[PDB]
Amino acid sequence: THHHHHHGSMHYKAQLQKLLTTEEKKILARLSTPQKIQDFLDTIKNKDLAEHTMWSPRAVLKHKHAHCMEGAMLAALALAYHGHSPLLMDLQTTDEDEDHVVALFKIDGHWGAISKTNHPVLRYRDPIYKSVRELAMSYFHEYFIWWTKKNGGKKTLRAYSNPFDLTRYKPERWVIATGDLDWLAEALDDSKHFPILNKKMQKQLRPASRIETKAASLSEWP
Amino acid sequence: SMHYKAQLQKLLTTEEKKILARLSTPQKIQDFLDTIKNKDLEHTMWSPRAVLKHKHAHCMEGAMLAALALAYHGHSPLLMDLQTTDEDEDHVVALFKIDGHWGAISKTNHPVLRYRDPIYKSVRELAMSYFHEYFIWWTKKNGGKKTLRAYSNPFDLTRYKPERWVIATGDLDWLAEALDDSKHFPILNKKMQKQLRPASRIETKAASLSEWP
Ligand SMILES: [Zn+2]
Ligand SMILES: [Zn+2]
Repeated sequence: THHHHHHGSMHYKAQLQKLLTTEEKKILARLSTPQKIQDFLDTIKNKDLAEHTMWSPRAVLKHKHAHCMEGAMLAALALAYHGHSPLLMDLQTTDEDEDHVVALFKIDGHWGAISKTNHPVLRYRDPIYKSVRELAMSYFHEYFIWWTKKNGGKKTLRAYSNPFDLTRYKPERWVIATGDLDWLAEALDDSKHFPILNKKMQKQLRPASRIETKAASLSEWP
Repeated sequence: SMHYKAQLQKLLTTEEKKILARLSTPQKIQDFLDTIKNKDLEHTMWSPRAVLKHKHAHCMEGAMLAALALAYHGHSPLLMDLQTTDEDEDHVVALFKIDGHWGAISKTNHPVLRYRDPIYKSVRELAMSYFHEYFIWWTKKNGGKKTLRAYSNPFDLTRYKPERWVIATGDLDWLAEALDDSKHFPILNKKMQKQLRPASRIETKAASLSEWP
């Protein structure tokens, strides 16, 4: 079976079709499973700033380059195109680290996540997680400072957002935007988050090992 | 707990007790296991005594020592089995709790299936934190296949006379077998298994890195 009953929106899909070129739609039509979407993001070059800005799905399809939220927004678009809600989840760190965004999806009542990253951490999640919490917690141990010895190995994840439904915005605002979508990032950051720790628990945390920081440092793209 | 500790003290040498006395937090225990050389197996199943003597351990050997150290400071000596398909080997950790939250001490040579901080609200939640990083990384044949299938209830070693495992000179294969036979909870059904996606090449490369050469 492949169908489009994932509680997205026929009306919403119609609005998307009005905005997209034939080429864009032909691509999105092929990306009919979460797995196919992740496979597609694997062929996109991970970004650098070798401007460096928060591109729309349109820009990403044109230039075949993406950082995490650019990847997740394209994924959410592709999920919506096949009848899922376009859902983002923010993973919120201390100010020592950058947040990471994934695109949530469900298959047979279980949560998965599509993720664009250059490192072997914060990757795709299979639809096997019984709750958003359970999925989010599967990231905690592998979210740490690996790029400097300053707080080397410190675990930096502090909270996860409720699923963030992009349906609330006019699709023009993000799908095909030419501006900076920093307002969208900001709206995500400002949405309901659930803390993972209290102060006591934070004091318990143990740094990741040297082998872990070395492993995390590996790069998919030069 | 106090009674159990007393029984352990009867069995242990002064040197062994001096070591266990130092390992007074789960974090200190993990730090200690980090100084023990990881194995690379003919196969063994050494007691905590043997492990302290030879300073060498595979995963269950590490977890049994951890459980001992936890018990010496009044925690239950709990193991959790992580059970894979036939394509992979199981992994064992020592569970612990601090302020109502589960953590895990783990002995491994690779940057996966590591220590877990006491932040997980249930055994299930902790176990699920291992799923994505349990995969075939050593061959191209089913490269990246995710192999974890079930986790055990906490396995309390209190059910056995401590003589039987703490200081045993025999093979503790019976203990491994008892663990493997205890209540397990499946993570997938057949439908979910069909959804699984292989880990990426970058992930298998990362998993292949070694702490001990
Ligand atoms: Zn479709
Ligand atoms: Zn954020």
